[PDB]
Amino acid sequence: SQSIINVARYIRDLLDYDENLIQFDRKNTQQSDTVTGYIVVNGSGVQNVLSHGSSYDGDAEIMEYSKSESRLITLEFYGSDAYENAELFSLLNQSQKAKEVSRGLGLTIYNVSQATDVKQLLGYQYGNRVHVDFNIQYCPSVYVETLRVDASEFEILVD
Amino acid sequence: MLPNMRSALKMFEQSVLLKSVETIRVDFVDDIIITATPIRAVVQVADKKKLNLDSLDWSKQYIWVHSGSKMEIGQFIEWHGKDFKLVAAGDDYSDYGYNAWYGEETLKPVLVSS
Repeated sequence: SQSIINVARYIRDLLDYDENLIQFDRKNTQQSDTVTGYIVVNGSGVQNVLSHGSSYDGDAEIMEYSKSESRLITLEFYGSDAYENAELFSLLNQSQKAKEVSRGLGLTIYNVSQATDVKQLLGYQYGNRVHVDFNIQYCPSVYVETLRVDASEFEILVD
Repeated sequence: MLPNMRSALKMFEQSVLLKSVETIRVDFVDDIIITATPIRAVVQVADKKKLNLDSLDWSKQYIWVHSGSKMEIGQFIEWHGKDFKLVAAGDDYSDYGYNAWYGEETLKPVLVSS
């Protein structure tokens, strides 16, 4: 839903990096000018749930179905400055700047797990491409207008 | 008398730049001088340029040039706006008076002088 876009936001203004140069994932988008170092938030990793909360509110009476989950979103950096935008990210991920800018992004951020300089077969040529891994954990939610119970009439019986 | 397709190559000519890179390195730091020459050639498309699928889609135009001048692999050819690495399906009828190569657009910007 919004999680991948959120982590894209976080990487947008942790690296102080451009809008148009962060594309999402295995969507359709042309990577022209290989040296223009792109970053893509690959979300192809299976997101697995952890719990299904259910809270209820009394006065402004509605309730709240939540679902905590996590996904191994990878980051692929491209371009001549792929390596740097890998390392400089893979290392600022756990600074002030990151941990201070991911304020409202309803999305935890775990440590970078591993890296790889797996390039891409660009047709008789090799374009710089680096993957970095980190589990991301978030929790989508929805709100539903149910209604409470004010009393309960009932009857008993005995032998 | 070896047949010579050279005269059968002039009509279809086109101006084009042929460059080569002679990498230079000190303490393992990459610099690249360039050698560019205006050479004769003829260009056709080589592999109909498709759109591959990946994390991001990419596409590299293919051209396959002929010329009377010798063309080693580690050389680029610019004809319109983007040089092509002379990588594939090339063949040297040098004794027959010409040679040919496919081409791979290096999505990098064109190597002017560095």
